[PDB]
This record gives sequence, structure tokens and C-alpha cells, in this order.
Amino acid sequence: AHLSQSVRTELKQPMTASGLGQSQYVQMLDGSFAAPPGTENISAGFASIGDSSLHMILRNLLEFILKTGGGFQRVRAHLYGSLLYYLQIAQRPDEPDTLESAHKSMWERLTAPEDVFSKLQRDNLSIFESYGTALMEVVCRDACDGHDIGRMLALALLDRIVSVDRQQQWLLYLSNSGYLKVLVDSLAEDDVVLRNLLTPQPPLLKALYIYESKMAFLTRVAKS
Amino acid sequence: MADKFAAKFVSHKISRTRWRPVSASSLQQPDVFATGSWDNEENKVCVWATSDFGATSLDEEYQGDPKQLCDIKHPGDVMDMQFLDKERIVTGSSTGTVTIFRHHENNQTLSVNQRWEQAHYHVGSNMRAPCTAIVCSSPEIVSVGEDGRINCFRAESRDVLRTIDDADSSTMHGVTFLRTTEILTVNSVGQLKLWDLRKQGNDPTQIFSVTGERVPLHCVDRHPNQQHVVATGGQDGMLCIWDVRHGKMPMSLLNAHEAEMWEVHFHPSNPDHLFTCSEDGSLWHWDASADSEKPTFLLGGRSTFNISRSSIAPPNANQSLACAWLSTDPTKGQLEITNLLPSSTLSVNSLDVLGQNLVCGTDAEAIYVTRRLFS
Amino acid sequence: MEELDVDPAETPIPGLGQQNRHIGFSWGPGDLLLYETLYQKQGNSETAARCPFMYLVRSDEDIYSPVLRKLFNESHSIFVGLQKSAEEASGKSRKAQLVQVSRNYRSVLRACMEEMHTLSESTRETAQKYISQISILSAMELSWNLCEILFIESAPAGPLLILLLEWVRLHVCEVDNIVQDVLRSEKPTEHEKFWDGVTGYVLQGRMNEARQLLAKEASTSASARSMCRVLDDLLKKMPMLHTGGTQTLTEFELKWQHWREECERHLQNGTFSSNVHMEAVCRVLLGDEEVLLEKRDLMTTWYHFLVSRLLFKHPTVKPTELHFYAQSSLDMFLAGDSCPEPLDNILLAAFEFDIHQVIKEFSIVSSNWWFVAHLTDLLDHCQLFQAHNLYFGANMREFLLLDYASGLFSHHSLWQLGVDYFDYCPNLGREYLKLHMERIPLSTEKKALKALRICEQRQMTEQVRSICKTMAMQSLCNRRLGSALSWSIRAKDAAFATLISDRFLKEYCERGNFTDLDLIDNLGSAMLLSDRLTFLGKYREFHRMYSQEQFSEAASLLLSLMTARIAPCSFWLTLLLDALPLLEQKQVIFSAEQTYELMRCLEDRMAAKLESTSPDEIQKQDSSIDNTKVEMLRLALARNLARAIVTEGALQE
Repeated sequence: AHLSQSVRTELKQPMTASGLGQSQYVQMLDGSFAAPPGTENISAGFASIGDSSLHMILRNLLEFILKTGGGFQRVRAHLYGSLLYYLQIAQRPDEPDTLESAHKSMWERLTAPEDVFSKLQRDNLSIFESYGTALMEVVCRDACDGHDIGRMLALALLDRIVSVDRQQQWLLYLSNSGYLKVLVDSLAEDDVVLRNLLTPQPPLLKALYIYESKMAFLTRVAKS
Repeated sequence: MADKFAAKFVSHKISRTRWRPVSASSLQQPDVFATGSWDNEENKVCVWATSDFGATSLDEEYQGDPKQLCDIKHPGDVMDMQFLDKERIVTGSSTGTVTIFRHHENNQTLSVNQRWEQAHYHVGSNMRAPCTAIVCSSPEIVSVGEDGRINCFRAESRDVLRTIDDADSSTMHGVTFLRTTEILTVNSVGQLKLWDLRKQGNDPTQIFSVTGERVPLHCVDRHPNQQHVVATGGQDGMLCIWDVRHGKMPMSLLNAHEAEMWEVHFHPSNPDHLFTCSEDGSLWHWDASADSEKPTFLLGGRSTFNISRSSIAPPNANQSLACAWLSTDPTKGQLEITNLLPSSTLSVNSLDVLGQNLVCGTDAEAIYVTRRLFS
Repeated sequence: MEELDVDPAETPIPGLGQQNRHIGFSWGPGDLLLYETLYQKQGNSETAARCPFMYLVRSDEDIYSPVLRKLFNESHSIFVGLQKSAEEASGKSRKAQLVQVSRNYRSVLRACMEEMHTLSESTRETAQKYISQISILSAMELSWNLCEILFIESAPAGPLLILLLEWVRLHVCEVDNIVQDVLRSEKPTEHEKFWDGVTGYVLQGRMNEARQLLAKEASTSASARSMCRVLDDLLKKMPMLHTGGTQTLTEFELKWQHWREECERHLQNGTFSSNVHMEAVCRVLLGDEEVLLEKRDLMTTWYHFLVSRLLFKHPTVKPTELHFYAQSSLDMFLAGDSCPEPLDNILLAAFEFDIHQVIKEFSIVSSNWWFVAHLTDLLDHCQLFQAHNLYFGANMREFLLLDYASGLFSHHSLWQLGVDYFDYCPNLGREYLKLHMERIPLSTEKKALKALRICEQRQMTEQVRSICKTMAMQSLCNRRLGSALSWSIRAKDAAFATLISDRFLKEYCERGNFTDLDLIDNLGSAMLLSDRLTFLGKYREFHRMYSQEQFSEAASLLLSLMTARIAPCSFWLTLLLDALPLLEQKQVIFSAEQTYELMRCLEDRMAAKLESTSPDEIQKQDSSIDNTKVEMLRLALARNLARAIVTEGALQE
């Protein structure tokens, strides 16, 4: 959580504060006149040392999920929370939909070098793919049968993984294994509990947050 | 591999299965087998045919259910069964009786041909004792029992030809012919014993056993072409290989099953193959043929890896036709091991193998038959 | 449970109690032994007729059926497969898996019925027993398939009626037999049952097959051809629900109402007034209850009549309304002197969604717990039972599985299946398994070794000891001392090992040789189980060393066995006599010191014989043979001592 917060805090300081006062006296002695220095120094904080260390943290976090059995419901909830905070590091910041962002020609969007976040998201997805059906089975089972908080976080994790899964491998697994049908069929069980929440003095709102997480995940699947 | 066996439910437990012997001059495949039952209200001996209805289709999956031809009531459990010849089946009973049945092919019936009602009994009480194993070398029959006795019969002789009284102080579980006048027995104290049937005394000629803790030995078979090579199976599920000329210890000890090993058989005409069955519900095929690639003397190639096992073998025995089962070279003895049945049968009590055909019987009240063992 | 106000089912036993004889009884593990008794000797008749018959009453004849044996082995494989899979699947995938498991159970029932049918055709004397078993298995598959639809598949409005039409079709075959006979006729349209075949297909919802029969009539009858075309068009246009359509139940109901108004308009216009059978089929399409009841004989069952009524009046029926229509259909179909059968109560309870009443009625009607045990297990995996423990500390699932497994333990080949059922009983299964394992009839060493492996895998150390002790006692009764000793050692019973060791020593005193040499030679660390077994194994080691010509070691061991007092006092003569050949050797084997110890052991025994002899038994012939043996021992000891002193004295220079 604090790693996700520190990376997001670095990204919010704009680059105008490294240009006033004290290193300008030692580099004036290599005279080579050739070519304008005008693009290569803009991105050197987050990107040159981070990728390998983050991929190791992801692998180890996925392995720690697989080592936890069905008895460790609170541990699982923390690990799904950790994985959601990790997946938030690779998230592109919401660019404002300015009228000028549409002046960027379709040509500049096809020839722009791949953004560092899209590289990290792809490399993270290749790591999820290396754990195969074992990780898919654990997350899908905890989304259907888990404890209230575990179900919510597993559904939020599925919403996030399916949002980045361009090959639709997780969607194909969820359909072919029947978990997508179990999640849909359980809406009839939620109906009985959701009716009780409309009373002036409702029970604990846990069923509402499970329903919201389930419907958010189904809404995500419906976008393809 | 599950698609190799036709399974027949028969509504009684099968203790024994044996193929009818085919003529060595016939290109005929074995099509007839016998079964014995146990732990039923009325035990029986049955004769079965494998169905041959002429599938001139190279592409239709074999669904030929075995058909019962005939049966006869058997007093007590069928503890062991062998064909004496094409027409005669010999049985050992839990009543201590040895019985010869005759199959009449013309009317598909069984009849009692001969019986020894007190083949096995405890000395001093005259109480019946189970006849636990029998072996045939036509016209000779040998039986062993829980009374520790060895009996010799001839199929046409009403009287027992010879009894070895007090041969063992323990239950004998298995018997096989080493030679025409020599047998091997296995017992409840983990001994393999060699007997000369012409010796007037009651002492074994040789006794073999494992070093350390002794477990019961249940089964024994002799390599068909190499009379000195013997296989045994026991209570710990272990396959033991013996050279009965070379020491009193097994030559090899192999993890074969997770429970009691009921039968071991070398393939009669292709003895680079061996078969075992167990209480664990498995039927294993062992293939030692991987070393029959004639030593094509060519070319050199280095590489090292260490793994420790202790064997003290002195370095002077001639390269005379190494039995694949006696090979001690960890770089040359690649045994291929295959479970032939799908996971989850009850006990596989018996197997028999003839040509391309294998039959086995189970406590799942089922007979399994294949006719394409090596396909 | 209020105690059942049902008179207990009287089982009349033919020939028992003829002549005012009292009945004696003994309970077995699943059988009742019955015998006649003379409970009152008033009168010295030494000719009182021996009880000539002992009756064995069996509660479960079905457990012994060769065909039902396949049912129990295949259903066990399905059951164990279900229990192993219980952890792996969530939501919709789990429901589809449980429906597949239900279908696997029904497939085994169907295969058993087909086999019984083929056997019934072959064998006239057993045919009646197979016919009654086929009827019971048909009632089980009928009710199981209904429970699959209502509880496991939990079929919603729409798909429900499609599944009920399929249910009736799978269990009511009479219409297909009628149509096959009609079609084998040279002229199918002139056949008496032709219109019964058309009407029967319409009642089953089989509009396409009814239309194929009507096409034959339209070809034969030029006058009926216009009416056949109208009726073919009505049957073709009939709205059917499909298990994958985008159609709403409301859009279906509107199309169905419009189609029904088209049927009614054709009837009111007198379109069919020249053909009573086409008019009757059109009235069936309108759901006319009088005409449906006139066709009772084509439906044969009230539940086929129910499904026909649902098809033509209530095609969008809800699960919650089924019981009302089922009850009404039963009452209308049974409106004469016919009482409801026990199967009707089961099917009504299923339509009421009362699973407890379905289980209860089947537990009364069935001889065997198989149906109720497996159906309840499968429905428990559907989470349909609340975790209410019964007043006896087990849930309903565990109770029915325990009784079913106990039933399997009564049978000589099926008791192994009962083991695995007890492992899936969490509260009482282990204690039931212990109790039943001790009661297994151990007729063979192979059966005992199987039972031991099962007990060892489950850490059942007391049952392992009990089984080994039973086998040791049976082997002892059979005069197999080596087998008895081996089983006693495995039991770790030191007292029983002592008793068997004393019998080996007695047999040696009588015969001069051991019967089971190889077992005693291989005792190893088990020799330490008792002092008497220690003595027996060391005394055998002495005979082995003596046979190997190791006379000095054998002499030292023999002396150690006497001095350690591990030898029983009755056997001390025999030990001293076995020292005679070593005392008489040309070489001095026993030292002067060792010879004095042997002399002391001889005198200690002579003293003990003087103390145990009350004065009145001095006069039977065994006293003289013992005295001659003692004189020989004294002479041999004196000769060894004289030689030992000379040899030891000659080595001290």
C-alpha cells in the first residue's frame, strides 16, 4: 500500500525544480559540436532500476497466495489487498479528455514508443500466465465460496485481471469451468438478503458490498 | 490405456483366473479361460469364452464381453487354480480338498474327475486345513497348505503319491516347479524353500530369505527359459528377484505395490515381461526389454553423475547371456513399469497371461480381459 | 418421533410354531436365527422330537442379488468420486457437476434393470423375483429423476415443464409400443390403436411424431385430407419452450394463448365434426379435462396426466404451484375405488418440496438404505439440509450412511465398500468402523490380512490386536503352532505368546523335535516379547549351534539358559539330558566351574521334585524312567568334572 502511494506521489511532482544552482562549472570542456540535445533525459527516476524487483515481488506474492490454504481467510484478504495495490502501480494515470488530446493524430498514437506502464502491465500479465490454472482456480473458488471480505477482494481482483487480459484467457477459463454461471446463479440467493437491507434498520451492509463487487465484475465482463 | 481391457461384472468375487493352454503348434489365440470364486454363499468354478465375432473392421473398439460357458459348485473358497491340460482344471479349496474338474466342451458342462478330500489337515486333531496353493506339471500335481504340508499327486492316482509331513512349521502360501522333480515354496515367515521331491527326508534342500525383518511371501514364479531365476511377491508389496544358484539372498528388491502382492508371473513366451497384481487394486506390467538392443559397438561419450547404493560384487563372472532381471548395472537396467488397470479397483486377486492375452479377477466382482497386451 | 401408530409389519415364517412350540431367537450382525424350543418339560419323553429346522431370517435379500452387487460397487465409485471432488468447484460449475453425478447414479440403475430384464427372459423360476426388483428399481429411478429436476437442477418456470415431459417420456413407454405395433400392420391407418398412437404422442408433447402418423391418414383418406391439414398445422404451430431461447415467459404465454384461440375457433366452427378422433385430439390440445380423463388408459399414471394437463393448461407453471396441480391430478385420476400407492405419496412429497417426507416414505417402502443414503448424500452436497443434528448427535445424512454401510458389512464381499462410507461419517463413522471390524467373520488368512491393512491405514491399534488374537486362537485350535505364534507376536500378546511357547516345549518333550523350525529361527527382536518365548528362541539357537558343531558356544548358551532361571522347571530334565552328549564328548567342553553349576541345577530340581510330591502318587511307572535318566546325568557330570580338572590343572603350568 505504501509502495503504491510513494510511486503515485513521485508521479505528481512536475519537472521544473532541477534547474537552478550549482553543477554548471565542470562540463564546459568536451567540445563536440554535433546534434541537438532535446529528448532523452525525461524519464530516469522510476523506470531504470524498478522492473526486476517489482516482478520478483509479484511472483513471490502469487506464490504466497498459492501456499495459503482455505483456513487462512484473513491472510488471503491481506494478500488480495496487496495484489490490488501492486496492480495499481502499473496503472496509467487518468489523462484528462482534453480537446487537444484528440489533435494527437492517429499516426502519433501508432508510432509513439510503448509507455512504461503498458510494458509493466504486459510483463505482469505474462507472470500471471506462468502460474496457469492453479492461480485461476484459487481466485475463482474464493470469489464464489470464500468469506464476505475474501469474496469482495477476489471479485475486485478478477475485475482488475480481466481489465488487462487482452487474450481473454481468464474469461475463457471462467466460462468453461462454470464459475461465471455460479456467480450469475448466486444472484438469486443475494435477492433474499438484499431485500432485508431495504428495511429502515438493515443488518450489516456486507451483502451490499459483495453484490456491488459481483456486479462490477459482471459489468467488466460485459464490456467485451 | 484404460481402453485395452473389456470389463465383465459377474456378481461374485474372483479369487483365481487362468487361461486354457493352447497348442504350441496352433496359431490359435487363447479364447477360453477359467475362474474361481471366494467369500460367496456358494462358491464356484466357471469356464468362459472371450467373444470372437469377426470384426473385419480395423477401426472398431473391442467391446467383446466374456461369456460364461458353464459352471460347477465348489465346496469352500477356490484358494488356487491351474489347468492340468486342455480338458482338466485343478483346484485347491479352503476345505483342504484338492479337486480335478473335467470340462466337457461338447455339452458345455463341468464334472468332478477326481478329489482328495483330506489333502490338507492339522496332524493330531484331524481338522481340515486350507489348501493354499497348487501347481501342475501334467500328469503331476503338487499342493501346499496352512498345515505346512506338501502333497504330491498324479491325476489318475486315487491315492496321494507322497506327503511331506511337517515340511513347514508355518503356512505355505505359494508353490512352483523349479524342475520336473524340484519345487519352490513360499511361506508366512518370508522364506523361499527349495525341495527335491525324490529326497526321502522332510527337510528342504535350500532356504532363501531377505536380510533383517522378514515379511510373509504370498506368490512365487519361475522364469520359463532360465530355471535359476525366480520372482516372489510378499505382504509388503515388494517384488524380489532370486538366483537360486547364487547365494541365499535376493539379487534384486523392487518397490512394486503399496499393499500385499497376490500374484507374480513371467510372460511364458516373452520373459523380458513380468506381471504383478495386488490388494492395492493395481495390475503392473514390468518390461526389461530396453537392454535387448544388441551392443552396436560404436562411440564414446563422457558424462558423470553419482548416486550411492552398496553392492559388493566380485569382478569375475563371464558375460554369459545376462538375464535382464539379474542386471545390476544402473546405467543399463531401465525397467519400464506400467499400471494396466485404471486407478480404483478393489483387490486384484489373480492374473494370467498367454500370448497377446491377459485376464485378471478382482474383489470388485469383475473380470478384466485384454487381447492386445503389447499394442 | 411420536412412536409410529403403524402396526409392525408381521413377517410370517412358514412352519415355525406348528404344534404349540416356543420360538427361540438369536440376533446375528444382520440376520435373525430362529429355532423351535420345548419350553416346559412336564413328562419324561426321551423321544422328544429334535428341533429339525433352524431358520435364518435375512432383513436384506437384495444385498445378495448378483445384479444389485454391481449397483453397490458402481454407486460406491460414484460416491467416493463425489466426496473427493467436494473441495474443487464453486457456483454454476458445482451444480452442473452434481446433475452429472445424479445422472451417473440413474445410469447405473438403468443398466442394472436392463441386465435383470435380459436374465428374466432366460430363467422362468427366477423371473418373478427379477420382475419385482425391476419394479422397485423403476420406482427408485422415477423418483430419483424427479428429485434431480426439482432439487438438484432446481428447474425454474419454463425449463421445468420441458424436463417433466422428458421425465414422463423416460419412464412411460406404452405409447411407443402401441405405435410400433400399429406401424408393423400392413395398413397402419386401419389399425384399431392408430388414433391411440396419435393421441398418445400429443399427450406426451411429441407433436412431430403425431404429425407423421397424421400424414399417413391424409394419404389414405381423401375425405379426411382437409381436416388432417388443419390438425397438422395446429400441431406444427404449437408454441414450445426451448432451453436456450431469448423468448420471455410472457411472450411465450401470449403466443400460446393465440394458438389456443386458433384451436378453439376450429372446434367451434365444427371443422372436425366428421371425425370424432380428430375432434378428440383438438379437445386434448385445448386441455379439455373430460377428454384427457377419457384417455386415462393411454397415460396409465396420474403423473403423466399431470404433465399433460400442465402442457395444455399451465405451460408456464412455477415450482411453488406444482403440488396443487399434482394433488388435483391424483384426485381426478384416482376418483374411483383405487387407493394411492406408496409411490404416489413419495412423488406428491417431492412435488411439495418436502425432502424429509420423500426420505421417510422411501425408508418405509425400501428393504435397503441405498436410495435414501445416496440421494440424501447428493442433496447434502446441494446444501439443501440445514445442519440440525438429530437428538442422537448425528445429522440425517450421517445416520442414513451409517445404517447403509452397516448393511454392507453384513455381506461377505461388500464389507470393504462399507469402510469407505464410514470414513465420510464425521461424528460416529470411526466408532462404527471399529465395532464392525471386530465382528467380521475371519474365515481365511487372506481376509484377515485385508482387514489388518484397512485397520493399520486408519491407526486402529486395538482392532489390529483383536484380529491378530482371533487368528492366533483359530491357528492354535487348528494345531498350527507356528502360525499361532506369529499371530500372537503381531498382537504383542505376551501372555498368549507364553501359552503357545509352553505348547512347543511340551510337543518337544513328547516328540523330541520342533514342528515349525523356520519361524523360531527368525524371531529376532520379537523373542523379547516374553521370558518363555526368549527361552524357546535361545533353546532353538542351542540346537542350531549344536548342529553346526559349535559345541563350546552351545554348552555356554545351554548353561546360561539354566542359570538365568528363564527355563520352566518342568523342562529342566530335558535341558540336562541335552547336555549329556556335550558332557560325554572326548574333548572337555564344560569347565570344572560350569560342571559344578550343572550339578547344582540337577540337585535344585531333585529338591523341587521332593517338595511337590504328596505321598500318594509314588506308585505310577514314570518315577523309574526319570531316576535312570538322573543316574546317567550324575555319571556324565562326574566323568566330565574328572576330565576338566585334569585338563585345567595341566594348563596352569
